[PDB]
Amino acid sequence: AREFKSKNFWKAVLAELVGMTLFIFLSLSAAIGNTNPDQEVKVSLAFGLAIATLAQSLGHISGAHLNPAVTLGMLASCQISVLKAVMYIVAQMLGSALASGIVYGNANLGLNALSGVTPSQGVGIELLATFQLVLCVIAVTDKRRRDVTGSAPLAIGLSVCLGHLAAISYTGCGINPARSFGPALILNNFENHWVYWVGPMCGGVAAALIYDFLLAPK
Amino acid sequence: AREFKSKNFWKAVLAELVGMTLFIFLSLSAAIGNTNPDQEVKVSLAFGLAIATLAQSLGHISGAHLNPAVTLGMLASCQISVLKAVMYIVAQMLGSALASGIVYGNANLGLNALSGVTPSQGVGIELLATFQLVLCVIAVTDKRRRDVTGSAPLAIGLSVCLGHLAAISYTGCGINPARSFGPALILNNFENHWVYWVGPMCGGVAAALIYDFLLAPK
Amino acid sequence: AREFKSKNFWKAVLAELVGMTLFIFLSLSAAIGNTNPDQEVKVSLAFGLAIATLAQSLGHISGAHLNPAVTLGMLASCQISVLKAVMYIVAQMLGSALASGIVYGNANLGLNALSGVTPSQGVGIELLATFQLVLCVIAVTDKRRRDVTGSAPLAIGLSVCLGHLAAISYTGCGINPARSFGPALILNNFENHWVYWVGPMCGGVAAALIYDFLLAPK
Amino acid sequence: AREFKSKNFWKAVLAELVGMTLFIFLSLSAAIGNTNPDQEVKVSLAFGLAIATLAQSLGHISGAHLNPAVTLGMLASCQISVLKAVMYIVAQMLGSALASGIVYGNANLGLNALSGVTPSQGVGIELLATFQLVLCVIAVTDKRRRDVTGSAPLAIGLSVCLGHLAAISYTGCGINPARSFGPALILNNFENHWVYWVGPMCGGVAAALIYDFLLAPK
Repeated sequence: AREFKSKNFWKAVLAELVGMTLFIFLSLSAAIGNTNPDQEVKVSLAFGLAIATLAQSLGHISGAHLNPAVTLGMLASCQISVLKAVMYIVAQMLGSALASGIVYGNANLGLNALSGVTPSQGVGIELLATFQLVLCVIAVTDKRRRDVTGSAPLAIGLSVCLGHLAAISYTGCGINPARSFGPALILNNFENHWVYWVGPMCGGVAAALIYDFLLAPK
Repeated sequence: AREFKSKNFWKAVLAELVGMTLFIFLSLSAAIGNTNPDQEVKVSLAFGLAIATLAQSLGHISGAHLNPAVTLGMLASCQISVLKAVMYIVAQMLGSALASGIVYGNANLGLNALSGVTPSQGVGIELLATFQLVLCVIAVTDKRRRDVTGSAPLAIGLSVCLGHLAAISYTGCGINPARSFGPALILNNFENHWVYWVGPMCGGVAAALIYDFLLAPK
Repeated sequence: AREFKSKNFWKAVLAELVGMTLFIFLSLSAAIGNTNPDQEVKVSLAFGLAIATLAQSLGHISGAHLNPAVTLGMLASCQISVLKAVMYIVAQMLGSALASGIVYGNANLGLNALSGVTPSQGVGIELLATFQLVLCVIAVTDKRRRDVTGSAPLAIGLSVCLGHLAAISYTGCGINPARSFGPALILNNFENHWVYWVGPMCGGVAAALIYDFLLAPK
Repeated sequence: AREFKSKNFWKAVLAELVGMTLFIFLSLSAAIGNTNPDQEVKVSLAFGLAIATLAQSLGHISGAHLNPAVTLGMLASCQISVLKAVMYIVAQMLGSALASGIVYGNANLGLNALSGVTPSQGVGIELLATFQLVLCVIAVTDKRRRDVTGSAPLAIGLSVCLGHLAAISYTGCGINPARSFGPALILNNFENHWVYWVGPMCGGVAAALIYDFLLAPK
């Protein structure tokens, strides 16, 4: 039964849309909330617990990538088809834009922005902070392992939290191109937006290649 | 042995009363503690760790719903009888009113209240923030799964924490009609109280229908 | 081989001494650190992560009670001998006094003290905040269960954290008579000290009786 | 196949280099971020979640020691060869120096420094705060156990977090000689640096001896 014609495939695409819409609605709500060094841990926790909770809730349905950089890492890791990667990323961008429009209707941590770093510094920070996330996703979901006895969704969520703690005061922490894209589109502010695509996507592919080709090869 | 006449049933109802009384006593104690943007993470953590701990302690006895919206989601998911849902919700409301009376004897995060949102905005925020909670409960307790290797009680507690991080600065975060009801009754302040019933109950039913009828169908 | 003459017994007593000394050294170091509403989450986390870590490290050797109220609950639950309970509590008091003397050599959260509550209010707060802890310990270690798939040490540590979030602004949060005793002895300040014995010990026994005689009977 | 000539050995050494570089890049980024009592929980969480995430990601490849004191404890515990300990520590020092150079290019929590304690007090604080970490690593990875049902990487990360909560306001919390070494080398400031070697290494060896020779003997 071909993937494009398969009920399970489109349920998985729907889970990604649903999960992304909730991820961005909840996280942006925390980030805009009710200045910005005070919010850093709260926001970091909100994004990380949002991913932990939605991956626990949907991961068995779609994988709960909720992140084009995770999806691209899985594609580079040959774990998903090109069709799945395209549809997941479309669903992620749509869900993020939908959530952003709800939450919103500059200023705060909703919109990723560089803070005291240049664009090329921001690209490197986003790359390393996404690299560690996609490395964790790939490693903790590696079907060869028998030693992942705790919660894989929680490990991924806490890696999202970690990426925020590291990057939020420099780039606002995107590590997720669809998460950056939603508020950019809604606010019609694409300043430095390419940083939040180039960095995370290179980091996600780099994580798949380093895990799979060097560290724990097939 | 009919449910109404069953010892295990009434032990489960008692666990819900006991667990709800402790959940609200401990969480309200943290929320009233010893202004309100400073408390947000502390309160969010207190409610989430309270649910994580009591679900770990009682979940094998009653399911540790401790939440009419979770109970209604389980009923919509056909996992509990109508009799169980009624008695659980009565036990939850009673436990919350009892705890509230102990803790108390406006002002703070004890009493859910709208803050800078309209009632219909508050209903939508409560709905989405409860939806993600009941989706997590239903998904993480789904008996078909074999992949929930970590702590299901902790996942649910962290989802409670997440719901607070998202909603607390807008609605005070109810996501739990009995949790809202206790302080409302004790303080005799039912202003906007219907928000904290309509939102969470619709969210809980919506979560059961979306999980069970669309995403991971039977 | 009689318990008093058994090598495993005295290794377990030694684990309790060692674990208690580290628990109090690390937690008091955080609590005295470098005013007190600002510290509440930090201190709450330090005590809870200290118990989570030491129970993960020693729980298979002694049970890692590290708490006379847990030990008394286990005795009321008929899971340890009277001899073990006595020696554990002596080891816990000694370890706490030793650690306190190291850390120290009023003022702060090192010494449990009532803050804006009467002694009888403090007894009830300590009782409920210990009750939920010992209920969690007993429930999560219940050998009949097969559903505790996550970390039992982490669940207990997070319950310790929860008890702090609830009680710290009222009583300083003892929920552990040996933890209260060390700084009291070192500071020679036993004001209201009986609160921190009566409350937690009644709570621990109450938790064993309610779990074992009512909720999940043998 | 001799260890020095083995592909798996050098993949493990590479994992340590990679994991250490990410651990220090991410943690130092959080610690320098964007004064120092405000940062304590954020920094404590960043270091602990960094270890939790990288140990979850790499632990099956190298053990994810990421810490000369853990490596020396494993050597004292006879779980790794002398060759492995040397190469791991070289890889850890190199990765930390590399990351430090990236992040940096006094002042803050990047560079471990004594704060209101003497060098010999700092040595004892570093020793106890490392002791509890290496005790946790050794205990939670003990292959004889069957009761470690949760996440071992998360337990170790939370122990790292705990060590920070205890030690950060006194020594900046090294508990990891390569983590101290990187910023010292990059900033060319080795003031009190021996504290951050002597304390943690003695603590790590002490943890192996106490676990293995006293508490849970072979």
